[PDB]
Amino acid sequence: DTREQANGERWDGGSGGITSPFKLPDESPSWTEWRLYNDENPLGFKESWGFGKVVFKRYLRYDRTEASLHRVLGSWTGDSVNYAASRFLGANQVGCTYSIRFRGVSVTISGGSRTLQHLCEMAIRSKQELLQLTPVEV
Amino acid sequence: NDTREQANGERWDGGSGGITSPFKLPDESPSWTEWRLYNDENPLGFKESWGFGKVVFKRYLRYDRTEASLHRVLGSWTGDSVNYAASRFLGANQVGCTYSIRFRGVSVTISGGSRTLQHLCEMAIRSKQELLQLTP
RNA sequence: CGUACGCGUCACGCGUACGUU
RNA sequence: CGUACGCGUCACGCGUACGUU
Repeated sequence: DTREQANGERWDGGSGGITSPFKLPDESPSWTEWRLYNDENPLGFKESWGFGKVVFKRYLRYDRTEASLHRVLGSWTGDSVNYAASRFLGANQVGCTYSIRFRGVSVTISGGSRTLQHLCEMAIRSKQELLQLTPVEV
Repeated sequence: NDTREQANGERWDGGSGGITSPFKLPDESPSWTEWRLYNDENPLGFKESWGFGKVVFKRYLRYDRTEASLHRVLGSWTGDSVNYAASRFLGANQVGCTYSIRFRGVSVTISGGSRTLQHLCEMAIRSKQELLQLTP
């Protein structure tokens, strides 16, 4: 039940009530904008946070600029993630996961809920490194 | 599968086995006896693994968390050792490559198509450095 | 730490099919 | 980009069985 909600949360845009790890709405292109863009470097990246069975996802446009980098880095925070986790974490430990994919490479951070703080430090760092691997241009 | 089985076994070839491996340092897994003993007196080391398609190699290296040791285990593999070892399995067709490492409850897995193998190595080494430097 | 399996879940590669939200 | 099937795999959470290498 909560799993189906977290899945649909990706499309609640502004409104919504289910606590989420993300602080910026999804930006998935319509199928049309997609193929149309693939006639002209990547539109953006995709990422997801999962607290057990409850997985949340986001596709964010990212043009590789400094401004753009700073913007998507605010997609989530340790706080936003910890707060959302408390709402679905029992007195038990469950598998948690953060995963991001860009320019083909995919990074996945994972472990039990007890290490969530560490998952968050690793995830934020992996995120910036993956998004800054030697520019596609050169 | 066979080549997959030789790769699994490579971990235990101890002293050369003729098989091309992405790793440059010999495994250092503790015997079940040495392990029980240590778990009586944080962890002994960490586990990493490289896979090219289903041809997976692995290692467990002792790590104590000192700059000296960090530099040592950081050499268990290089861009060169990985790429070369990969060529002998390339396959001319794209296959799913991978790198995973686990230390202190946290696991990092870098996944990519053979074409992106050069970036995988970049992300993998950075993930490795960072992960091994996490402190409670 | 090493084998094998079970329940749940996640991610990559290859093949393919649908969708002009 | 989305949603799906198929084949091959990285790996995590929970738990069993087996191993004096």
